Amino acid sequence: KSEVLNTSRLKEMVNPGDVTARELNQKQESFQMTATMVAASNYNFIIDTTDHGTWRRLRHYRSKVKFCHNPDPSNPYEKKEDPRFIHEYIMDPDCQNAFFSILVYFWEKLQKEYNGQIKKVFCPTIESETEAYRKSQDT
Amino acid sequence: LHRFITERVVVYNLSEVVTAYAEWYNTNINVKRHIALELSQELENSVLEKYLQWSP
Repeated sequence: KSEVLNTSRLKEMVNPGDVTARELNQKQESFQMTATMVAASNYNFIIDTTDHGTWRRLRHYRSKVKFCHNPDPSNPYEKKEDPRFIHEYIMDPDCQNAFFSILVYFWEKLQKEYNGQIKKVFCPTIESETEAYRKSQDT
Repeated sequence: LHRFITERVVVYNLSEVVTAYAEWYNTNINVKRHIALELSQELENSVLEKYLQWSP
């Protein structure tokens, strides 16, 4: 179902400061937030606010390709599913090792160029689509 | 959706359609909230889309 963002309980999820919370059966604790966050849904989200403080963060994207059992023509974005990607090809240790190698290589690439900050690589597709998204959700 | 379209559906702001659907669901088929938001897109996924004006 479509999910509504509170515009709260989200600044702590994104701002690189500190945040406190309490666990069952003991006291309250505070800790840094060293996390990379990602979310997805087939239903559009809800952003009630419009202020720059909330829209400075966040990066929206819209996937174009689609997989169906029958690769219907006249649609390059339409292709056929591979059930071997889900039933297997994930628990295979060699695939995981290769993915780890790809990830570490991409980390090194991001380290050497664009300095270390991620708000330096230009992706006009992502900025344009995020601008279009911000034009929507604006009652 | 198709059941209601067949039974009772004969700028298309969709307010009348949304209220008909929500009331219908909350009656003929159980009782529950009917957030719309994308319910317009769901209706435009049905047969009523052909005889529908997407623009308000």
